[PDB]
Amino acid sequence: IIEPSLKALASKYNCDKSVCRKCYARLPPRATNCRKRKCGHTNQLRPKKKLK
Amino acid sequence: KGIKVTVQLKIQNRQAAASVVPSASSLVITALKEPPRDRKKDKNVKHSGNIQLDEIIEIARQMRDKSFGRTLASVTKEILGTAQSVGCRVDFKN
Amino acid sequence: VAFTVDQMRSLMDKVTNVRNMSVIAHVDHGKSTLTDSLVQRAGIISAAKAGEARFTDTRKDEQERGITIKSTAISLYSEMSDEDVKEIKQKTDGNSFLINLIDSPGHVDFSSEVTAALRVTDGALVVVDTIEGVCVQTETVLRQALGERIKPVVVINKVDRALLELQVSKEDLYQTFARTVESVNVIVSTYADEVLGDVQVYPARGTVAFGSGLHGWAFTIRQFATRYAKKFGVDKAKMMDRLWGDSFFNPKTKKWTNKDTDAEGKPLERAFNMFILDPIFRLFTAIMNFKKDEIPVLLEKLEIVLKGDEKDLEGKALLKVVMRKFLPAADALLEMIVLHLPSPVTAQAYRAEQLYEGPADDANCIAIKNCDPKADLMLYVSKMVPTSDKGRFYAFGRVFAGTVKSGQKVRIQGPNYVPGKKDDLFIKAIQRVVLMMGRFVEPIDDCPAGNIIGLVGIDQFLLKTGTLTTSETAHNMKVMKFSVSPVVQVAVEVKNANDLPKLVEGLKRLSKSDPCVLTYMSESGEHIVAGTGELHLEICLQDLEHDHAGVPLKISPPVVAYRETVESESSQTALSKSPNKHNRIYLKAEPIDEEVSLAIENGIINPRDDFKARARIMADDYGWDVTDARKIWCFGPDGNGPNLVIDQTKAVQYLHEIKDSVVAAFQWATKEGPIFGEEMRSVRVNILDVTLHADAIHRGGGQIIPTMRRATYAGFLLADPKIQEPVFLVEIQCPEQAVGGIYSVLNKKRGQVVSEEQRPGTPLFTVKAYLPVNESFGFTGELRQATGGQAFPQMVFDHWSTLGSDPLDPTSKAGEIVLAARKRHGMKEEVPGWQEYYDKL
Amino acid sequence: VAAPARAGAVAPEDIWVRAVNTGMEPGKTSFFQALGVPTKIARGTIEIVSDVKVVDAGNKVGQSEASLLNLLNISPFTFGLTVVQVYDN
RNA sequence: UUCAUCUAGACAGCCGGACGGUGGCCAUGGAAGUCGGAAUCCGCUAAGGAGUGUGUAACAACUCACCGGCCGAAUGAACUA
Ligand SMILES: CO[C@H]1[C@@H](O)[C@H](O)[C@H](OC[C@@]23C[C@@H]4[C@H](C)CC[C@H]4[C@@]4(C=O)C[C@@H]2C[C@H](C(C)C)[C@@]34C(=O)O)O[C@@H]1C
Ligand SMILES: Nc1nc2c(ncn2[C@@H]2O[C@H](COP(=O)(O)OP(=O)(O)O)[C@@H](O)[C@H]2O)c(=O)[nH]1
Ligand SMILES: [Mg+2]
Repeated sequence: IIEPSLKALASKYNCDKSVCRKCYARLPPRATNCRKRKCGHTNQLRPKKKLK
Repeated sequence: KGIKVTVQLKIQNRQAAASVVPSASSLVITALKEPPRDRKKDKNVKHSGNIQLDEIIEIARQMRDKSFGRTLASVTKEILGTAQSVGCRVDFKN
Repeated sequence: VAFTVDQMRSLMDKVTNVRNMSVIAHVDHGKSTLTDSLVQRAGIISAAKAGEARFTDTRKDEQERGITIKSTAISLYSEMSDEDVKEIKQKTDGNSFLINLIDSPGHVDFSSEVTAALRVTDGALVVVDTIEGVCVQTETVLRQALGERIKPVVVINKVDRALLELQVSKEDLYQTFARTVESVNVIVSTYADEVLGDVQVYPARGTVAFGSGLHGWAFTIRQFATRYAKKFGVDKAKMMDRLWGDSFFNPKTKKWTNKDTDAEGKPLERAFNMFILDPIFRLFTAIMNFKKDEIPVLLEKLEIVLKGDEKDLEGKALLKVVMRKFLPAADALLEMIVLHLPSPVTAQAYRAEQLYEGPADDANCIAIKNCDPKADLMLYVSKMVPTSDKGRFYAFGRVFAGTVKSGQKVRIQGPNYVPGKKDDLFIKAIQRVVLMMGRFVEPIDDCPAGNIIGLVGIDQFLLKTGTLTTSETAHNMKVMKFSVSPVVQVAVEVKNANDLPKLVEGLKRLSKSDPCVLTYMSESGEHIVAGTGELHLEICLQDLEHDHAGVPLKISPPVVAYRETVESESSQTALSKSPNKHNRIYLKAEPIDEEVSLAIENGIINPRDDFKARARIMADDYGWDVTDARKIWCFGPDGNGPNLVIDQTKAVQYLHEIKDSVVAAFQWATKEGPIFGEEMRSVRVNILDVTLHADAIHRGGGQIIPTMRRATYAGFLLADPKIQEPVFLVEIQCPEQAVGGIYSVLNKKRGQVVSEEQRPGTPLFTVKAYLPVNESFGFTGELRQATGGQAFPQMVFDHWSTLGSDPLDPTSKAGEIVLAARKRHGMKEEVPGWQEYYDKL
Repeated sequence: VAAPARAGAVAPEDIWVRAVNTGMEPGKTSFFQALGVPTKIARGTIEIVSDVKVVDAGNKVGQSEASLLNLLNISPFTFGLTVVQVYDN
């Protein structure tokens, strides 16, 4: 219904992120600095909790 | 032989089973060792060993996957001891 | 067709003219709606009436709620030509055929009606989907009928919603239904027996179909393979062979070639979607967009009848009218059933054996095997079929080899009756032979070998399920199976104590209306109920509130009870006295290892055996001193439990007369326990000193009661206060594609796994696990949700292991439970210590 | 020589294979479903009943494709650390 | 502000492999580099840590690592204001 390797490129958008531990914001897989200032720039990022 | 972390390869010809074991580091530490290093030890942890053995684990290294591709006894001058917390032999290993 | 009993028993007389099977599935895959269209097409009815539409006449109050719980084999009238029967490998003859087809609700957690419908038929109708294929639950019901030995028939249903609510593409829809085949090549290759050999179903021989319920359309490969075999000049069996795999006809080179490549490299589209699905695809855009550019004119290119009220409608309701006409309901369905799904006579050639078990080449066994319809009557009610006549219960059974009549005094035996007894062997005269019809039953008179029907007035003595034998040497069949095993528990006791007699009557009535159910009593004192699934249980419970019992019933989370044990030896010899301060009993409490304490409750060491020969057992091999065993007085609780009383004294000259006084007080003490209020386990008393004062006016009865009481009361507190918690045994069978999901359940819900094993190369594993009594209240849900319904928990009560916390400690596990246990009584809220129970000068 | 192979890095030659038995017990064929190839069972043993032209010679290889080709013992990086420059006495 | 790696050849970064003894000592229902704790070595080269994480039921496999081609030549560790 989505092909294994075709569903792999679908993750490169809504899966391979990094959730801010105070903003939640959707950012890059190797990014370590926030892009909004509702925190005034921070580095507290845990590669977004994907599926199991 | 060896009953804890011992690799066992089963090669069969459609109902004609032949036995061949990789003789892991676990198999050899019990291979030449006496009774307190062979049976009666399950509730009592095995972390005992120091006594020298010599060139006899040179032939025992010919049973532990020869995929190291170098010099047998010179490689175990490290393997048996730092990974083998049972037997210290000639204090030149660590 | 409107028949009469003679027309029924007419096709019943014909053994090879009956289709004994049910319906294997993967939940709501158009099974109930499939059978409704079959009565509307040509389903045999009674001596009058005319009822055709959809649901209603198959389900009742199940119609207002929404489910199918009545799985009966409604026999129908088939009209199979003599040319079809020309290659059927059966001894069948005629035009008027019979169809003994059962409903059977597919999904898991209800594999009760599922395993009981398999125990009364030679095959089954599997219903897989286009939007699902061959998944987990069909894997369940399919591998289930294979470890039972049945004939498989596929119907990729809802190809209607696969081209309307979605819509697929030509050759891509090839691998869609070809992948449902590659998924069937997986279940067959492992769970199919060597007794049937090559049985992987291929619609390349007309084994897999194509249909939809609200469309009234039923398609079989053989349908257009035969209505086109002649219009091509090709063999009938070789035309459907060049329709799967290397099948590319060229409307240019005009040849059925193997390779689709030409002298350039250009392809060739499938002749199956070129002569069978090509114009079939034209029927799609035909009514979907209303293209009268083909519609009626294309109707002649396909050979269809256009009648008045047909074009009198519009839209999708219009496409359903030509779907039931291009591929008619009863026509194509009864087609493959009367084709590769046999009659008891020709299919029992392998089924007969695993049916009747116990005796190798038994006498009645060879009769059931070759099938003799007038020999010694071999019947087995796989699960009674009670109705709604104020408690009018019937019996659902398979008449293997033999005839049954109205008023026959047969030996109605039970799974407890084995040749050398009379237990459950209630040889009673049957009042009348019943003939069930889909959802209702009417009065008939007799039936032979290879039939499916019921009996009445047997309910009065037959409990659960029963085998009907007229021959005494008759053993019985295999006691069902159930790889599901009930794993639900509830404190289903009276909400209104005035009608408790109604609850126990209906508890058996639940067993009466269920394939597998545990309606026992609690070891605490309440009425415990155990079901298959949560969904399952829930249903049978409201049914227990309306008719089965009929009045307010309060269900509560399964009230528990454990054992009161000791850890180390008693700290000091506990001295005791009477409310007189006269008689003084001094003793201690010692540890009984599993093998010897469990051996007490086993019967190896029992009071109803002389203390001389019982002392020999213990002394000689086990290792229990001879004088200590010839001194064991009482086995608390009552008189056979693992809480002994071994006397190790020497003085007190009046000990011999009030020996039973110490013994009887102790049976009363271990029964109504010290730490909370239940019974102990593995604690044997060692009485060392005692004092006998004045006459028996002070030596016995109640003067001696508060004595032996505070005696072991103080001793249990000194022998180390601990508890042995009740361990459960569950062996979950689940696919390797979900082994670590159950392992997650273990590293969480106390993984005391006895050991993990199975069969290297097969799907489902044999997961042996030790699990607490309470660590199992909802265990069913977590197991299947952890790794799909692929998990199958085998329940039963096991042993008692070491419990970490301490009883007298209010915040730790043990103590918190005990403090909550005393509020369960409705009194005292504390743990009284042995300090306020020890004796001094 | 010797050098077996790697997955999902290069798609060099056209992926071709014959149609006989592999002899493996039924298991990794749930992915052979969702993928789309003409398979069947030869009395239990997993048998390919057709010579398949899987993927092309010049595209992005991956996880799903390497699973079925690594079970066939196929090694596309058929090469071996060899020579470059030459010098003698 | 102290501290490194290098221009006849560094970084971030683009590309290729990822060794065995080893399914290491035990502990195991089950832990083969990746629940746990202690050992934390050399045979050999450019190199591969009893292994960075993911993911396995455990394997497997991906992959940080260490090592070669491309990198313009610098900016990385770390805090001060
Ligand atoms: C054959 O079906 C069996 C198995 O499912 C299993 O043996 C099950 O065990 C029930 C319990 C049995 C325990 C022993 C026999 C002593 C203590 C009893 C229990 C109460 O604490 C523990 C388990 C769970 C039940 C609590 C919840 C009241 C028991 C009971 O019958 O009361 O019983 C049914 C009838
Ligand atoms: N249109 C359409 N509806 C369906 C089909 N199958 C099931 N349904 C719907 O599902 C409802 C009940 O189905 P049910 O009898 O539970 O299916 P079963 O559990 O397999 O017997 C019907 O009222 C339909 O509306 C189908 O093939 N086509
Ligand atoms: Mg239904």
